[PDB]
Amino acid sequence: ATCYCRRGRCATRESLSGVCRISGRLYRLCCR
Amino acid sequence: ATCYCRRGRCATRESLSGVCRISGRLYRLCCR
Repeated sequence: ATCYCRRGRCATRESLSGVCRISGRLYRLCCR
Repeated sequence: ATCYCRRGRCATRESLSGVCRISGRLYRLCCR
């Protein structure tokens, strides 16, 4: 898989698969 | 599965399942 750490909702083909924390801040983990 | 984006190796109890990407950074995607 390749996932993207996003602050906005996941892309249309992505699934929310968890969270990332980067510089203290949570991001959506969006995977395909 | 519970997945984490890691700067180092995946935990012994996790599997390398891909990468996590944001602008400027790459991480291992590590899943259980």
